[PDB]
Amino acid sequence: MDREEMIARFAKFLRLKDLLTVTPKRSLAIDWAHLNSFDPELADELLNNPEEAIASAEDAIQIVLREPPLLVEREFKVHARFYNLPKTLLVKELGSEHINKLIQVEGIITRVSEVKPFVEKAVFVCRDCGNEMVRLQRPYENLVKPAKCDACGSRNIELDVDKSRFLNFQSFRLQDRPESLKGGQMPRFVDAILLDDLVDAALPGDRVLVTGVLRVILEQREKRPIFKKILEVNHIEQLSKEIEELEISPEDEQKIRELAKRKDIVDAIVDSIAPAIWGHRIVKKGIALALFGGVQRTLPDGTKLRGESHVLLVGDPGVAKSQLLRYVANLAPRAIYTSGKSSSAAGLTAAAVRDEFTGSWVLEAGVLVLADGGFALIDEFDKMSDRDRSAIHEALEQQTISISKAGITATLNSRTTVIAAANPKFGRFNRHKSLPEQLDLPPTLLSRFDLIFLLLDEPDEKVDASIAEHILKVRRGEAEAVTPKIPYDLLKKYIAYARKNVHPVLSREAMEEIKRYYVKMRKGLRRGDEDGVQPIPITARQLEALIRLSEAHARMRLSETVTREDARAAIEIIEAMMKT
Amino acid sequence: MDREEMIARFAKFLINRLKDLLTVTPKRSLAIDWAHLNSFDPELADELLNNPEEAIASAEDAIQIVLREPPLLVEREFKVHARFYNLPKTLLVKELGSEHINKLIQVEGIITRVSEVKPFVEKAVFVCRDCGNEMVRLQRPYENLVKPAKCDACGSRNIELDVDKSRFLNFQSFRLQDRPESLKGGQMPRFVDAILLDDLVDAALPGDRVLVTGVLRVILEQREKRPIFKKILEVNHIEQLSKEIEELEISPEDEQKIRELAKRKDIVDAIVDSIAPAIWGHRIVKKGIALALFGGVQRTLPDGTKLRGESHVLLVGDPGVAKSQLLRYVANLAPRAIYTSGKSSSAAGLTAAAVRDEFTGSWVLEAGVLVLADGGFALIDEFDKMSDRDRSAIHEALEQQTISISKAGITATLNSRTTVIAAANPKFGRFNRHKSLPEQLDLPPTLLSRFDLIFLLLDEPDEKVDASIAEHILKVRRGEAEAVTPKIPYDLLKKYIAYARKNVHPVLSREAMEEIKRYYVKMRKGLRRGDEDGVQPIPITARQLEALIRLSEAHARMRLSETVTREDARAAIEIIEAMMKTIAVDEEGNLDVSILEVGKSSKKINKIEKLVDIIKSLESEGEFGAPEEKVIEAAKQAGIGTKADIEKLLNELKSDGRVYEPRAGFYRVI
Repeated sequence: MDREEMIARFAKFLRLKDLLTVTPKRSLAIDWAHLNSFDPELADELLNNPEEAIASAEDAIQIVLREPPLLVEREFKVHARFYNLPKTLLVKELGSEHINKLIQVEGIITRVSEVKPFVEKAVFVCRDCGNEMVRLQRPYENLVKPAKCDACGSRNIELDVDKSRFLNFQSFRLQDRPESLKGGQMPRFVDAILLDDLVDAALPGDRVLVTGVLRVILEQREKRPIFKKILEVNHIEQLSKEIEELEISPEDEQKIRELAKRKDIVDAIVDSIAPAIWGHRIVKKGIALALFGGVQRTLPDGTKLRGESHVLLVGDPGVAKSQLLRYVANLAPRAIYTSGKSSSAAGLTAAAVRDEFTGSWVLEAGVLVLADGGFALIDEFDKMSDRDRSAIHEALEQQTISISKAGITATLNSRTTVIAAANPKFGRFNRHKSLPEQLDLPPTLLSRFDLIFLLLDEPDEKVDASIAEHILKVRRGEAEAVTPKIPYDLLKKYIAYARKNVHPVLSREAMEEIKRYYVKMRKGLRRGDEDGVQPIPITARQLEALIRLSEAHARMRLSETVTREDARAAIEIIEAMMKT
Repeated sequence: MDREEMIARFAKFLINRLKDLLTVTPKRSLAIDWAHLNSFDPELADELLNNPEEAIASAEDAIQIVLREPPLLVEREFKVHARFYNLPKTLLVKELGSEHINKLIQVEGIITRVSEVKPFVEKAVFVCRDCGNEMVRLQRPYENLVKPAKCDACGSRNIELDVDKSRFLNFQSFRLQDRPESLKGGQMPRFVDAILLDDLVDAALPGDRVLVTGVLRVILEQREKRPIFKKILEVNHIEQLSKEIEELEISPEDEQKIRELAKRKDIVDAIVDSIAPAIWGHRIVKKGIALALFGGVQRTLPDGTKLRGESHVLLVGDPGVAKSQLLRYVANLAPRAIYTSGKSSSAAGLTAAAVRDEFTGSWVLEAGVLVLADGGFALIDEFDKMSDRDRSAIHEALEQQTISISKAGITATLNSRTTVIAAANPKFGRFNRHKSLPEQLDLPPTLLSRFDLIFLLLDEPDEKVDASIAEHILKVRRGEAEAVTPKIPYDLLKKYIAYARKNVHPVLSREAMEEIKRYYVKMRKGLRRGDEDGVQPIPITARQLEALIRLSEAHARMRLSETVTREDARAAIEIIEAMMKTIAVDEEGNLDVSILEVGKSSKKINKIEKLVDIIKSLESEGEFGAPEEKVIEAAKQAGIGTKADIEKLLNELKSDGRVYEPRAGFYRVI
């Protein structure tokens, strides 16, 4: 417990190879498993007494930096970071028992603050006498002012910024991942604070594995409710992909046996949606190709390929905007239900907020930024925010949201295949009017969507009958109309596993079938469709929507190669987006 | 009392109760019972109720003395729930008084507010740097700034607190209100704020009935001052038994209800008994509200699939003196109902919202009438009168069965499952058949299509047929059977609703499903036509087909759970056909007026008016482009509308935001 000898016990341990390559850097990542082999009581003292043990670990770096084998320039700016800990907490695992204890909480960053300076050493001088007082203010403490002078006792003791040392400060809200943790309970957020060497280490909207010490802030008058769970961050690093992705290792032998059946294409379509719908089969294929997205390969020399197929499901509010966005959100991973109009200031994209405890322009990440690899099935896309409309074009052509706001100039990567759907602005639209003019969406925005399906309550005889027969039998509870072929938990593991391992590559026979379709759609039908200023039916951007659906149909097969019949399945669904 | 007297008595009785608590050290509680302690010593059970301040603390030390013995020296389970789960008397919020202060009592009710889990500062030590005086000052939850002015050794003023030396426990503030199920008519519910502590916080959210037990404390009253009205109930034992105290009830009249249900006209007898016989003039309109008192079948399915069976009846365009307001007081016979208007006189409103509290500075989440009345009904006297913030959450509360409150930052998403039988007065003094339901109401058109049944009552204008039947059944009704003639009582009919909603679960047959499928497909072709440059209006939408099965499942609940529901499916579709004969019947069964503010012919004529406006919107023939005098001649010649009809559509485009007007005589498209 004595810190005069604790630096000597740390000298036997000092993680030594990491210090030689990070001696220009300002942080030393020390693994606790290396410390657990040397002394298990010392590694347990990090979690029990985190205030003084890290300070002795900060001291012991400077001892081996001034050692006769390892003498360097004396650098007191050495952060004693500890990445690994033998316990990882949960959404609501933070409590009063972990106050002043080194804990590890995983989550996502929802809100962040701007780059602000903090008064670490708060030098206070007086106006009447001039007492050169010094007081080190902690970053985990509330903003405090000294009452009287130590010499005469006056109210003129103020903080001068010339003789006061500063330290880089940033605060971020650690609202953890809502992946049905703690039984699907309401997520609780614990705001953290970043240090000088840990500032700008992570953007709002990434999966982060961050440790820290939970401390309290006096805020109110009552002793029980004056507490702010502020996590003094010791080390921040990205979350590993193994905890992020789903464990499909019990579901590995079932999905390979599904490739033995020749009906694997039709199996992952009627089970991706509920069987109680019994309608929009070509749109059921469109939502199935949207989940199994194309390959997100990186083109060389600084470029990227879009492997996301955004399906526009706009149409009549009677059939569309009804249960098509809810069954997919429970099946697809990282899918968050969001409406176009919301009480949140962010909404769809990442909209900045000016209100803080400091007052700087904070950045609140939207649902498209919190869905890295997810599916933001946006409902009511017509009544979107006007501030979100300036950044919704960049999120669908680059999967990035550049906010360019005050204090935060870094972009926010979306990486979210959105399935948007909207009411018409006029109501009860038809094909007699043009499609992108009669909606709230601009015509340049509807070209970003790869598939535009139309849904309407048609008065046809069999279409009214097939809904009337199927909605009545699903109320009675027959298994032929309710139970799908494959279980919903099996298909939910089939989506996350197919995107990780297998990747469709182009073949020679598959590209030849696209040559016969492209030249046929614009030999005379090009001149017939346009009037000189009218847009072209199929362009080079429309070809990117076709080869994405070609790899989407092969991802359901997981055969790793595309064929002529596989590309032919992508032909008829592209033609359905043009005709309807 | 003595110190070791209650410690030796509690250690003799309690052992097997501490052996199960030793297996789970993080629980640190025990499910004590009043009947178990009174069987060993009756004086020990009465001593804890009269003084729970220090007797329960010595009893918690008695469990620690059993854990610190020579044979059993396990240093676990220091804290224990000394408050027993079973109690001899269970007090209520309405029967609460000042005679039970500083004592152990059990309060039953529902939770309305819930604060965030924050750390509570307890046993705050204070050590100075210049003097170094070791002294601890106990701080309570209601106390504020409990610190000395100077040290006891040298009188130092720079005293610092030690967070590591002090104890930090969990804290949560909750408000317990009266339950609306046991609350009868003409009752004012009182609210009482409680405090949740470590190993008891985050027990229940707002919108559900939860039981509370513990010591009832009060704020400190200084000398020569006014009496402090602040009272805090320190809940210690965490138990959920308030649902079995109110909802779980034995019905001995179920054997007599089998004789009444075996006869004929049982559905018509319950409709005449649940409504006042003085209010007359509507039979099929009152039958829809009587069928809405019994719910349907709500079963779970895979992948989050569910179907609500709560039919919401909403009436708009009613008269000034309407019998539906008097029937709204008779609509409270259903269980778990709350008779409150749309203006809830609070910051939360009908839905759940975050309201600032003055007792606790932390942010809490309140619950409205749509959350606290889950599993029952919620009658609204003024459905049109509502806040704009409450209207943004009403579209998801009645559709997704959840309030989805996420503005507080915690994203609680309280459940909103209440069969709302509401009514809304019109904005004008009189109602007309020319105006639609969305134009004659302040609410949006999305809330009108969600209602399964929509009725509109109106009397006859001529006094030869109206006044000869109105005052004839009301003048002789004074002191006679014409005002009230219930064959069964209101409390007897409410007892049969609990046995049918919880135990009875009917299902329709294939012949009953064929009656609803053929009738929906026959009317779809009777009103089908071809719309020029537009879409034809559908007679019955697919969302309305799910409400036709909800009216069939409600009538099957009173049919003694018959498998062949063909007898009740005919009256269920006929009740929806009577609502569709007047409402959503603009062009020919046009359901576009229910799903949207503009109808099918109202949007086709506006699209025909757009052809006469966008053809010259850029060419400024008059004061601006598309002049109103030129567009009226273009619309009258093309058959869009007359001069008075285009003037009603010119101002409708300015209100909806389609076409504005810079000056008089010129209307430009926005």
